[PDB]
Amino acid sequence: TRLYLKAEQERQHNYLKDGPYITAEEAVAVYTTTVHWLESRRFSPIPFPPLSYKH
Amino acid sequence: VQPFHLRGMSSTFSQRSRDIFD
Amino acid sequence: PPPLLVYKWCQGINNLQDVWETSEGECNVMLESRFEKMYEKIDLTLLNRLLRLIVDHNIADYMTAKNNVVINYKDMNHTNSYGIIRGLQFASFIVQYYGLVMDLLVLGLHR
Repeated sequence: TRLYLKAEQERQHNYLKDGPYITAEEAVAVYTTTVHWLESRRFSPIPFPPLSYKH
Repeated sequence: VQPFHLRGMSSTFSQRSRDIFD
Repeated sequence: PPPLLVYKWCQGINNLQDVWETSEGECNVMLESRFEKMYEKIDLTLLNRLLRLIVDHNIADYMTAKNNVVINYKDMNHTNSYGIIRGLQFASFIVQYYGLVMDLLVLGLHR
């Protein structure tokens, strides 16, 4: 448990040091892909429950 | 609204995050 | 139950249009695989941007904000910034939506 904690604390600091491992273009690709899929299905977003949803 | 901008980040990591996530 | 999933998968393999005919050199391929390190390689900012399309933005900020917290084991404290906290309550949603984003990459939009 202590060894895995020392590994996790090391890899999180390595992520904070080396920056994000994802590029911007792949993020734009998956974002526009999700946009095209959700606009293809006419998905209505989940609203916040205002005062009394009665469920 | 008013995007998240994780507690954490250093200077250059904030710069890279603002570059690739905006 | 998962054995009924296996039974319906076998029935779906059986009920295709001429699935076992190999007189003209056709082939059947069965791929099975696992997404390696699916739980540890979710960036939280990308998760928030993909999560703001389906819910209210305060809900997505609450779902992203819980993942950025300090994990403790009896002497050891470290903050979490990469990968989701898999033991949350609502985390069962997060794996099932993010993996949906994988289906648009593997299967393609048309199929």
